[PDB]
Amino acid sequence: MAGRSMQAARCPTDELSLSNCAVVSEKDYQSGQHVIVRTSPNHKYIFTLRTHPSVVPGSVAFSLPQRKWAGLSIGQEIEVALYSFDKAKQCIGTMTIEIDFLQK
Amino acid sequence: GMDTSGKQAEAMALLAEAERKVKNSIEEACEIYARAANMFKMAKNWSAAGNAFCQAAQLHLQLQSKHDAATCFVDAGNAFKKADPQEAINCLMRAIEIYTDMGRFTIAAKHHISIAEIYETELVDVEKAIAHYEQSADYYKGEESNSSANKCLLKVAGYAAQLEQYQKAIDIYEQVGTSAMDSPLLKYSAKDYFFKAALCHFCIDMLNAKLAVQKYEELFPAFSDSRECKLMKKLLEAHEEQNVDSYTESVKEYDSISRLDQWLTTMLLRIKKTIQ
Amino acid sequence: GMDTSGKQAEAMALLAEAERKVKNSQSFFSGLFGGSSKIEEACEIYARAANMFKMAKNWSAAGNAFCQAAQLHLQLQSKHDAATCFVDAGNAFKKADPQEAINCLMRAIEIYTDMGRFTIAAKHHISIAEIYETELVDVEKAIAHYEQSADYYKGEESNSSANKCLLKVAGYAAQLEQYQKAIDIYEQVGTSAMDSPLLKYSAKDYFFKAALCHFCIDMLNAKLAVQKYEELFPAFSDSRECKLMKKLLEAHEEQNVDSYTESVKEYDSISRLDQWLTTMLLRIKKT
Repeated sequence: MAGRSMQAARCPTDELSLSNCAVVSEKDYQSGQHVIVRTSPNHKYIFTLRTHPSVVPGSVAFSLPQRKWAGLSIGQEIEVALYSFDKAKQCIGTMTIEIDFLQK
Repeated sequence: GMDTSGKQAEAMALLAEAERKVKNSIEEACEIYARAANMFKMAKNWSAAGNAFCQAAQLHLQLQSKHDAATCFVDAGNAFKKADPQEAINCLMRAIEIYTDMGRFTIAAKHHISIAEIYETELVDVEKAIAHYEQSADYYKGEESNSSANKCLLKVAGYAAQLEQYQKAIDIYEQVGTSAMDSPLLKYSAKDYFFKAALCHFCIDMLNAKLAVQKYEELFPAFSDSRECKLMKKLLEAHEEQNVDSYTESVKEYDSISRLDQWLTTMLLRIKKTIQ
Repeated sequence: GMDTSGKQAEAMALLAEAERKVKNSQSFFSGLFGGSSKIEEACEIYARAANMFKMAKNWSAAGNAFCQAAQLHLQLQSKHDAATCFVDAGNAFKKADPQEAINCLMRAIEIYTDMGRFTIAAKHHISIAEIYETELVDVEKAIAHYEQSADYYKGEESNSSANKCLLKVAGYAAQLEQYQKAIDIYEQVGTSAMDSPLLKYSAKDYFFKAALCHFCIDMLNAKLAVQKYEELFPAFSDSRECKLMKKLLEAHEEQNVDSYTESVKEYDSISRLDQWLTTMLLRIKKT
């Protein structure tokens, strides 16, 4: 809740990479838990957690798209704190998504 | 020729004379031992000359003499250097201990450098060489001899990158380059060190190398103009597409313009092998 | 590792034994008049303690032991060893506590200059100026120390060393926006260095700086100074410096800031510029 520091890791599996969920160790968090990741005072990025046994405690595995969007590097230190939504105001009704072929 | 037999017989006679003189129980015995060891050295009997030198050093140290004792210990160490490296290491360790006791740190650092050299060249051991080089660098930096410390740190970082993890190499290269940029005479070479550091980051991951090169380019504007910066940017782009042919073409072109250290070749081969 | 704890413990034990020895030395002297053997032995223990502390990386303890030994051996009327230990403190406390090293080096300088050994005093003054410069921006004290060292070296007739001190003083003074001293020092050193066989090649550079330092004053005197320098050192014309100054003067004569900036950029591209030159050029461009 208050936020803890740890080291970013690489996404363990292709399925979890496609899930777009930050892969965590069961000992650290739980599947479905939601967090805010601080990399600096001006850099906060919002993630949803999913547990995987292979994750080492004290680390979170992120996919390449997640690393690029959040600018996270394997081995870098980051803080992360559990974040709770205000479902009465933050629940999503409509999403406009820009789509393109991932590979030319 | 007459030299071998004559000098050997004279050395044995002098050793026996010194042994008899001590049997009477003293500086005369030490002088005889030193002369006999010298003749042994002329006779090419490299072995057993260090033995006589060590005996003389012990006899002289018996009477509280330390300077000449240390000099003769170092003499025996270098004499055994070719005949028996291990006893040379031991004699040099003794001399280093005594010299550090009196606080002549430059002599101790030089002897540590020699010990690391003999350890790395004749015997096969890197960790002992790394430790000795680090000790010599610490001694010199305590004596504020910047050039020698930089040389030792560069060697240690090179070996650590060669076998050990890259964090030590990253740290040493970054520190040395940062110290080197400001220097008026040495500024021109700074690029090199930085470049090396970046390559080590690549061995870990491409994104770490990208962030490191971005930080270096920001810190050192001249680095942007370096042909090295362009080469790494091109290589990183080629790697990001899992395209080995571009990797090979860029490496070959750069080698064509300028020859390779054979260290860059090793690192580039390692990086290429892991491109998959 | 074992080094830290072991060296610390043995050094504390030895220092406590030395303290007990000096405590009992007064009683020994009063009851028997043993002389200075006890005091000399205590000084030996203290010097060994300082050296071990230096080995143990505990610089503060080594400096304290060195200062104690300096004081004790000075009490024995041995000013040479006392000054040696004062310089030991100056070089040991240098990193642990720069301020203490300052006063230690002043004491050593006073002792040395008492005997007229001016070279050592000048070296210590240079070290103190370096200490002032590296940490503090208190430029004035550095300038004073450098001037004193240069004067001492000139009084020792050892040329080519006072020269560098004068160059440092002039370069630092030029930063303070006081240009007459910089101009005078630069021109004096340049005129001295024209005639040297080996140094001749470098002489031109000095003139350049002077002219640039003469540029902030006003354009016209800079032009006339360029003429004066060129007539005296015709080879100066060949150097790129004269071409660059002429181009900059022509650009500024018509307020053509763009041409001046382009010329500066081109020259920097050919050869990277120094921070001092960059600052001087920026200050000139303000006009």
